[PDB]
Amino acid sequence: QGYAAEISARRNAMDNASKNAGDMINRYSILYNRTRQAVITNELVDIITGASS
Amino acid sequence: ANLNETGRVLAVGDGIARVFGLNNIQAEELVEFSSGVKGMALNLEPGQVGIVLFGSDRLVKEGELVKRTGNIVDVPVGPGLLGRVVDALGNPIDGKGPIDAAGRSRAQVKAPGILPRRSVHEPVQTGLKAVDALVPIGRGQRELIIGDRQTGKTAVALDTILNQKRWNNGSDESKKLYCVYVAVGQKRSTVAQLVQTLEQHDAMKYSIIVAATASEAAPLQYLAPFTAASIGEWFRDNGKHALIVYDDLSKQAVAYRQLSLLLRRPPGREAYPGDVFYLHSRLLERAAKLSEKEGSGSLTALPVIETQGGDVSAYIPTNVISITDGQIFLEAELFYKGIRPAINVGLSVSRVGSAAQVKALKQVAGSLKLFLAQYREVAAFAQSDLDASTKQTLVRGERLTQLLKQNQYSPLATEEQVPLIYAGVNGHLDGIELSRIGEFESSFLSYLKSNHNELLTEIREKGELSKELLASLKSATESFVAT
Amino acid sequence: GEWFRDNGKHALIVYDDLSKQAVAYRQLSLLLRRPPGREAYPGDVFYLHSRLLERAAKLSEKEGSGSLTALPVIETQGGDVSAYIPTNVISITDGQIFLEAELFYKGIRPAINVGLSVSRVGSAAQVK
Amino acid sequence: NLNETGRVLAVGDGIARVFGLNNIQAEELVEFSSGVKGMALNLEPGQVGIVLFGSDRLVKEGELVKRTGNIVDVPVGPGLLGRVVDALGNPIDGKGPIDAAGRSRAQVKAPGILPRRSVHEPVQTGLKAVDALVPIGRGQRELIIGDRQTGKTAVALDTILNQKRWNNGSDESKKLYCVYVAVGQKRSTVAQLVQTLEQHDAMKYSIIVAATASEAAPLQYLAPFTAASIGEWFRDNGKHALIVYDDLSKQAVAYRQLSLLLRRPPGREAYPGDVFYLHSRLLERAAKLSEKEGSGSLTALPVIETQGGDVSAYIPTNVISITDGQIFLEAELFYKGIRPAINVGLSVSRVGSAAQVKALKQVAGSLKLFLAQYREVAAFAQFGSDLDASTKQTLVRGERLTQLLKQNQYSPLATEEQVPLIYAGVNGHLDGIELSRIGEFESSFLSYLKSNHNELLTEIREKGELSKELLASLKSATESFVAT
Amino acid sequence: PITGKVTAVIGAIVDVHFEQSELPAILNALEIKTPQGKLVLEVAQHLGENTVRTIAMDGTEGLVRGEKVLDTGGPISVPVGRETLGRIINVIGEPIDERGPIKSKLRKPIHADPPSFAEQSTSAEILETGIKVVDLLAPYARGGKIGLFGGAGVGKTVFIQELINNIAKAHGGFSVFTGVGERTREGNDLYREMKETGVINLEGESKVALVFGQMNEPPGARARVALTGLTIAEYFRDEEGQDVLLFIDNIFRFTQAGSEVSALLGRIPSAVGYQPTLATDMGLLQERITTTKKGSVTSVQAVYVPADDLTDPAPATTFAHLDATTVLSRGISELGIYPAVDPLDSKSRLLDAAVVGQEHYDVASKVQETLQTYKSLQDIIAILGMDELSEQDKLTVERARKIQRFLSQPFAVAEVFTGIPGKLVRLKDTVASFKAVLEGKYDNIPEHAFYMVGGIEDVVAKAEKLAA
Amino acid sequence: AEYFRDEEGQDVLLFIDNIFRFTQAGSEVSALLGRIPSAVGYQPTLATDMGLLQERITTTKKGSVTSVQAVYVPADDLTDPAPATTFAHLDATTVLSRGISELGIYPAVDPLDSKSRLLDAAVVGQEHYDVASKVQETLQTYKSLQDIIAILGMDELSEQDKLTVERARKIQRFLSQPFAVAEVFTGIPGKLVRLKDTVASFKAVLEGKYDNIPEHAFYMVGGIEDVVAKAEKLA
Ligand SMILES: Nc1ncnc2c1ncn2[C@@H]1O[C@H](COP(=O)(O)OP(=O)(O)OP(=O)(O)O)[C@@H](O)[C@H]1O
Ligand SMILES: Nc1ncnc2c1ncn2[C@@H]1O[C@H](COP(=O)(O)OP(=O)(O)OP(=O)(O)O)[C@@H](O)[C@H]1O
Ligand SMILES: [Mg+2]
Ligand SMILES: [Mg+2]
Repeated sequence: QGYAAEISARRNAMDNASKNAGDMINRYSILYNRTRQAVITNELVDIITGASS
Repeated sequence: ANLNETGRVLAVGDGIARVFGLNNIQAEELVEFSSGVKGMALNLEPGQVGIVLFGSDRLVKEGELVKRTGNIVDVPVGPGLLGRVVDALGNPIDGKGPIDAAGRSRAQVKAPGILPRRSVHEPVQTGLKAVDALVPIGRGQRELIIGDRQTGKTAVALDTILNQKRWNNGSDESKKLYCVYVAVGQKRSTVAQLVQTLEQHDAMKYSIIVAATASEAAPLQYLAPFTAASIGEWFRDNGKHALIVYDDLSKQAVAYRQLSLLLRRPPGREAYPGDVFYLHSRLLERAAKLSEKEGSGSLTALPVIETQGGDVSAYIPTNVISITDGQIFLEAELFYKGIRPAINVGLSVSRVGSAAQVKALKQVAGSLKLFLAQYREVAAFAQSDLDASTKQTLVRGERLTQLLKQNQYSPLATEEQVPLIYAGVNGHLDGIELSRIGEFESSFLSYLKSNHNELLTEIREKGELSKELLASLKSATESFVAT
Repeated sequence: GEWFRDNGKHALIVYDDLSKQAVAYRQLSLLLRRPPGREAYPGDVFYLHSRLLERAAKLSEKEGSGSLTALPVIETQGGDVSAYIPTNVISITDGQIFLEAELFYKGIRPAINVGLSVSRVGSAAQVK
Repeated sequence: NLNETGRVLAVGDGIARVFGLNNIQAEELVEFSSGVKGMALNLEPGQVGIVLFGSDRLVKEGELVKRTGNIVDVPVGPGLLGRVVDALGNPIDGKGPIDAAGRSRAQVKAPGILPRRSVHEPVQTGLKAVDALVPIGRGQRELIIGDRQTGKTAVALDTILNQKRWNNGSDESKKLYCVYVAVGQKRSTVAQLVQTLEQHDAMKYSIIVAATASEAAPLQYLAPFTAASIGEWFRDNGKHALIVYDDLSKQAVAYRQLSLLLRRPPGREAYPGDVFYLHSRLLERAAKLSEKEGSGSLTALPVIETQGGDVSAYIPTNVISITDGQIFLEAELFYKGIRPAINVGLSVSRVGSAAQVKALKQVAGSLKLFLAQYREVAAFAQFGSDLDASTKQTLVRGERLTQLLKQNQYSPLATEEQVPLIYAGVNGHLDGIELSRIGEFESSFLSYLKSNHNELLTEIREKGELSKELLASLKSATESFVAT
Repeated sequence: PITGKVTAVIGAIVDVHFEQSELPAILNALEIKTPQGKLVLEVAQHLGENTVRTIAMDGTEGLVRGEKVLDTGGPISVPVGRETLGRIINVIGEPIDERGPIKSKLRKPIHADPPSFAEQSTSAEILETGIKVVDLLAPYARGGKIGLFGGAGVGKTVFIQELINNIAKAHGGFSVFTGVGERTREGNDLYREMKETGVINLEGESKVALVFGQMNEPPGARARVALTGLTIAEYFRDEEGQDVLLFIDNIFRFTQAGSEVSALLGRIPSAVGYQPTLATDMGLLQERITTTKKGSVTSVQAVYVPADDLTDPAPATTFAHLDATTVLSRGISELGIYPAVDPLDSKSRLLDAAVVGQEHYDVASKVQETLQTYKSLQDIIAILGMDELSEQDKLTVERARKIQRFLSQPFAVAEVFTGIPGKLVRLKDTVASFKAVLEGKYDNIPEHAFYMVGGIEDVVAKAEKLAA
Repeated sequence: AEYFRDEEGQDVLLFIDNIFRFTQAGSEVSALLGRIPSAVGYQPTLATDMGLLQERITTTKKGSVTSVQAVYVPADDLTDPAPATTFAHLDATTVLSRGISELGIYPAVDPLDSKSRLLDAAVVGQEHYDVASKVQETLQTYKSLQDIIAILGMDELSEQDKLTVERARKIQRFLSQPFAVAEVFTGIPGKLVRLKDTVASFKAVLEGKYDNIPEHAFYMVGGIEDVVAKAEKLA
């Protein structure tokens, strides 16, 4: 009985872990997009400053 | 020479004209070109002037003659604009004939200083249970509405505009609130449909619309909020109360970025110029309540901001947050669950706070802000087993949240908000099926309007609950819930 | 190649590789002081590879039935396909054969990543 | 005439554009009629671009300007010891004038390939982590790098304070005269630092070169080079000097200011094209000279402030490229209670074991291995997964070694005291001690050794090497104390 | 007197041509007579051909090329001395409290050299603020320099007003408050509160001088009002020989304002568009705010953080100039943990065992160790949850959560909108409470009892209420 | 080097350190000359400067100029334009890795990122090629499994996976070698291992003839003979 309960509990625990991992993936995907845009903008500003003198 | 009051265009491009002459021109003076398009003298330089064009540069060719207007950029103001739709420069675009002007006021003016002002002590009743209960707005306040696209920002602002009907039909100028709505960068069809929506609800006769739609040249989009603020400042300065909605200041920021970069001014963070803060501040500082010596007029601002990806930490959102006296954060995670108006009560704050709130609501709505934050805390870890206290907390939160939902275009008066929030806070809803809470309201108010109209009239007139009135409301609530 | 294409013959052209052509065009543009763009490339760098690659075509019977197949090679630093030039070329072409170093080390050679590799013309060209 | 004088064409933001001065040398020092001085950085076909060493309010258009013939130079000699001087060597401590053995130019070419010698002498910092894991040799260019408020200045200041032991001695070869260059720091911070040095009596062998925040950008720029020239006197006269640049990031910012105001073409992050040249020609002046050259040395400890730990930034990358090693300080370690919070993984010394006290080398050889294993084992165990017994023992060892390296500020340890501690930790004698009590153990253990085994400490100091007999005696003493 | 003509009007920048043989020195004040009164320009550069470039202290709208400009012969100068107490001073040094002229015997220029190195004095005395997080983890120094770092909406103004309420009412020495690009509403609120509490007293003695260049002002005014606030505080420091408080909200606006004009002055933009002169402008303003052997100046500076980016050049440059820093964070605010001070980024040189004492140092260090341990685990707690932690980790995370909630505190000035009565906690009480919490004496108390209570006694009382 | 090649007919070795300094100095001079900076500040002419430097270094029909080139990699980023440009010119890349060094496995070459034009069965023979390929497969499989082992350890893996991981660890440590120059960084006498013996040793380890040897016997030893000797010495 303890074995059956433990296997079911581990199943549910890994389900919860997968939910949480998906949520974290969404958060850091948003953060990655923001950082990508920021990097492009800052490097382009540097290039423009070098060009405009 | 004739170059004193006139000039010859040297060059045209990127929405900027370079003109020769105009020796006697004032900085920021409005000039008129041959084709009738107008511009603003932005740069005065030795031997030339830079003119920002309030229109398509197709309308201006090199060699054209340009004429001084002699007036800094200004717009007509007065009560005659009520019910009118005007462009950024105060020209009528509804097609209902000329504007009637009490006078003209500059687009740019310094906001009133420290001494002329007064502490905000009057409510702007939005008719929304969540806003009026948890993040009240006062007259003279400047409350940010912020959130993703299609999250209901304009719905909140327009419900606030529509609610003012019951008082604008009244006799007291001290209660009437006149609403200016500013469309910046919005689709022209959307503004037309919004005007039609106002006219259906008869909210147009006390409202003014200033529109700089998406296709209009960037300078007009940049200018529109300032001229709309100048229009509202007439009511402010003449002892009357006004409400101005900027929808959106983000698109104004985009238009100002366009101007800045086409002037080749250095890009800053997110390619915006450093001046963008001074773009909004000198605007939003114009929302104020004046002292008794100044006639006690007030101008209330509701700036609208669109956050990509929900970033309240972005450059422009943080700039406006640092300028306003509060924020109403609308959350997509709630809006797409059907939780509408979708106020994120945790991040939403009104830092004028209770000073603006009606005392009856401050009584019945006691600690509801804290209870809903607590519910959002306890409900997070609910999905280690639930203690009975946490079960009660979840029941209360579920049922209060269902009670704070509201249909669009259905403002709900304070005498109607008070009984519902009383019932929710004092626990009479704990035993009622939550899927029927939408029914509950409809029945409960009706019951009160039939059996207890005296209590509603007293709540309206006194603005306070005495222990007698408090006990009568309690008795009515129990009588209904038993029923 | 267009000589074979237009005279009814079939040709195959391999560009090895377009990243270095883009680098050379960036050098020309910057030393001419033409306005830079993203990653300091000239604004119209898309119009370089689109002008180059759209010349691959299969001509109808009236026009001589010839063709010119193109296999542009592209090098991605660290596997970043989001870079400017990889994005432009991926947009312009009809598909991609994607090679991954992780598969190469495992001994799967020529290391084609089958999941990322797609030929949008696809089955129509395949041998029955 | 215009050969030896000129007329100011323009003034602004600390730059003057001057007409004339035909015969001026590049970088020559110039004097304006109002008395403020400047430095002629730009020579152009019709103009000289002069960066001012003061307030531009004093200079105004049409003013007459005079050459000097002098390229920037500063006084040098032992008379500066105990003094605080500005970027040009003028005293600012408020004491009397400064005696100088001579004057030396600010920019001076570094010692060539031939006169140098391989670094072999140690700079004993008195910090257990540094001396044990990232040794600093005399003539080494050791970078201290990290975020704001992590402990960089504390590390350098502890290194400076530790030299009391030898600066009081007769042996001139063991001494180490200290120069601390405060670039961009606020004056009150330098005042607190000199207060600390005088409190610990370390000022009598130190020199402070201060170019604080309010100093015009040229002086913040030029202070490191003049301080290097000040230390090079000790280097070239057979004495040993330690120069701490706190910090080179603000010098780079000052040079960005100058170059951008002269309208020189910017580089990455708007820095000028040749900041790497700036720091390379500054740091290559540290050297260990051969016996023909008097065997003197100059040791450099550059400080670099990273923003959000990002070493990929331009200037941090440059200085990491130039220097012979890095002492990485990290805030996350600081708040875990590790002090001075050195990240012992990222930190490396390229001279390394070649410039380490031999006894401490003997005992510390295994320390790097245990810590390297511990980092991975702890990374695994943090997740809570089941553990092998030996891996658990590696956790036991690594946590206690990490605790053993903690050290209070302004409390440097002599190597005679560092050797027993690292020995006890490495050889596992601490495994039986409670992790909380390690800080007690140290404080008691030394007190035991100084009482019951003073001969061991005396031999460890005077010999610098653990013979087999000394190692056996140390084993005996360590087990004796651990028993009690 | 020297006079010239305006030749170019761009934004806040005005070029003036002086065909006379002499030109005004840099930083000189020039005056244009206008219908509103006068417009003051400050000389920023000499351009050549007898042209100077100047920064306007007010709106340039209405200027015409050829307007006559008169040189005042000196820098912008402001009233100083006790006649300024209880009054509101404009950037150019004029009363805007509408109570008539200021009758001070002296007027001093706003630009002056910082004190020399020999003049510096170094205090090591703790200033008790009554705020748990500050008094525990980052004690403030009397006569030192204090900074608040925070983005928008985290509540810097509430914190500044709580500091004023707690300190200025008992400092004895005169106070100066400089609004640099903050809300006019909140300047009005400060003035009203000071009038009601008697810190400002229209009928008699007043102990606070107000200088306001609030955010509605052009960049030229915002770039200089801080120097007027300084110039008054310096007169109290050096001439009256008093101790001084000098509040500056928000000093970041001084830097930002400069950037707004920098592009017009013709400079090459620095990183992210800031002016090249950022570091030296900051230095000249900042280490002029200092304690000296003549007098003590305690200064509290609110530093805005654009886009919550602490790595931005302005906050990064400002960090080096401060003795004590408290870093308000949005991440803490979202939890509802006001005052939202980040306990692992607040820093102070007085948190030293020789200054705070060994007990206080040990308590603070162990609090930070617990919070750092909790922060490290948040990835595992987020994905796997509490269950997979070791029992020691579970205990440490419980104590860390309780400590986080215990560091929250209700300010009186926030009671208007929080609805929670304000509490003030003594330093000894704070140290004792956190020592008791770390010793596990209250491991049984639910964490909710620790939220928004002034001390451990209130924790026990709130736990009792939660039990009933 | 060119004079020795073309005018004397010698075979020449041209050791260069550091090529990154050539690139960086080109960037500095370009910036000073006022050329518009390219990505991350490098000069527009980066690729052609590198080409002009590099492909002068070549084996003409008069003589061969072998060259060994040390390349600094800023921030350990091999994607930086300077290393990225340098890579295209090289016949054999020996990529040193910080990660491998932090395991203590010196000389810390990355066994997978390092690549050679000559690692072809037609050049080195099929036995050498097979051993190298199997070593790469084993190390890459071990690297892939590490992502799971970091969570679940080795207990959950299949016996085939356990065996391959253990052999991978033995091989990974066997790649370490004590250099003579390193006798200041180590007390271990330096040793030099022939290519043939290296192939034979790695073939023996791959085949499992030394599965019974503890991992530490493979650390910083020479050929497989040293593995046997050290295994006995430990025992
Ligand atoms: N209280 C509400 N109840 C039900 N639906 C609502 C409510 N408020 C808004 N909606 C729905 O949301 C839709 C969009 O609302 P609204 O136009 O106010 O959003 P918005 O944030 O201003 O959008 P946009 O970014 O497109 O300008 C409305 O058409 C309506 O469908
Ligand atoms: N070993 C240590 N033990 C305890 N506290 C320490 C130690 N080293 C430094 N500190 C404390 O850490 C804080 C930062 O120290 P320090 O001033 O040396 O840092 P820094 O990196 O030079 O900072 P900044 O960037 O502000 O100049 C100070 O409180 C100092 O007292
Ligand atoms: Mg909308
Ligand atoms: Mg420091």
